[PDB]
Amino acid sequence: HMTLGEELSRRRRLLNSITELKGCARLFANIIEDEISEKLIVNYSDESIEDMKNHKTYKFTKLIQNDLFKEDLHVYIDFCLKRRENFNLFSVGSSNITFEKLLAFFKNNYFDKFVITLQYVMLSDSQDLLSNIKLKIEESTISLGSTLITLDENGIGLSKFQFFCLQDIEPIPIDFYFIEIYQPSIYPILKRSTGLNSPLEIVLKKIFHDTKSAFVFQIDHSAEVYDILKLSSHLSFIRNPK
Repeated sequence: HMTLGEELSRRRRLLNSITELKGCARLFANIIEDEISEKLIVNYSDESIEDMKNHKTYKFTKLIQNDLFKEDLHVYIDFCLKRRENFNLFSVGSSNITFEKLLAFFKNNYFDKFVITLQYVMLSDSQDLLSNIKLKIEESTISLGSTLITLDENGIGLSKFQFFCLQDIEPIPIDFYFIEIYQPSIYPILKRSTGLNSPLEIVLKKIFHDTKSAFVFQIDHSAEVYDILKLSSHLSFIRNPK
């Protein structure tokens, strides 16, 4: 001990931890400039969007050009896994966009590094999508009483991935929640939950509290594009856990 690259990594890790503590949710504007409107003027220099038809200036963590996981999101996914911190990824779109790609992404990039559990429910304001659903809110985590598999084998999509590290004496696994929100109907419940009543609000509130958040927003030629942009501004305030 120790090499420069080892000394440098110690360095970045510490930078990164300091950075996270006082940080917020990561926002990824997935752009379809091909189908996007002149009502929305984009900027890559500031990583920003304007809504000429609303006067707003939406700032994002990063803006993407036009398979997402291999190309753009892999950095965030690998980041969280290496730091062994529970995290999530919301796919908010107006129409249905990913999941099959996400599985393939995992199946071929972390297979030799982790054993990966999957549970996958549909949750309405509830069907087990893997049946050949119970749900308990625990301090540690949301646990679904859904049927569980290994990868090797008005609602929202909720998939839980548990990552069990191969070369490790760390019993506790890493939780990754992938959430699909395609019905615009669900946008006001997402807004509400950030700041009892609703199984959806109860679950989302729990996710925002005890896991690290990131959202990818689809910018289609959709009717509810402005409502997605506006939503991203509410969620921008989602602070990371501690």
